Amino acid sequence: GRKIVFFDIDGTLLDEQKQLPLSTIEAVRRLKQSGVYVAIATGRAPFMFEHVRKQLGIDSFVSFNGQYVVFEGNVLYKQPLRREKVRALTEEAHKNGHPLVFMDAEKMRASIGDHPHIHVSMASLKFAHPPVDPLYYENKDIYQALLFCRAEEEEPYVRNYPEFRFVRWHDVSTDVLPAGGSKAEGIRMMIEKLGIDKKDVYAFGDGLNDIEMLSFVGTGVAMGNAHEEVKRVADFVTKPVDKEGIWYGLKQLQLI
Repeated sequence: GRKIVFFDIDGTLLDEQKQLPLSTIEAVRRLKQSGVYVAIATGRAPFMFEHVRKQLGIDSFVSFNGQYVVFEGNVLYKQPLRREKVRALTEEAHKNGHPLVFMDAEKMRASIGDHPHIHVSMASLKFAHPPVDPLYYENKDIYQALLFCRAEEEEPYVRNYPEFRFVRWHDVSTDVLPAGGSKAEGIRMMIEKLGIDKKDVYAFGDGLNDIEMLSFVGTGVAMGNAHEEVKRVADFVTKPVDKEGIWYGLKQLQLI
């Protein structure tokens, strides 16, 4: 039956300079005219990789690690954080002078404007300080939050919010994620809607966060310099994104 390939963004579709390789555009091209379905599965927020979708013409994807799945321009599945819990977190973070940034499918908003930790960390991502809206979560679907505090301070948050998971990405900022959910469960929901079968699914990843995915699909492709534990669970290890990794891999796999 029909075959489908899921790509993640960092180190996979985009290179180290965050540019789109010429050979990847070719790859996706050949893949489409060949009848193979192309999609994306990432931990990123939709608005964070809109340019990639526009460039490759991809409108089906698993985002927020499976908490927001879109099939051909439409929302197939969505599981935002529990409103009550986002509030409690906000109020608790506020009491501690720790700011938060709320992310929904379209944008981000800070609970505190012009804050030093948001500036430095967000700038490391090459982003300006998000506009300030302390009550943005009240009538919006918040799929994720950014907690701006040091590690020596996350203890209470981690302790008081077991339904959440914390993954630090900067000295003064950590991702606040939902416990339930995964790219694999997102990838699963889509192949069911597409009538595709596990064995007919392929996936390219680069980070620790892709293990669950590479493990679940019929053919998981790890990449050149991906973490050793990512290659371990992979069914195939291709070259780095820097060396036509997507193209070469798709070739070896006889997909193009």
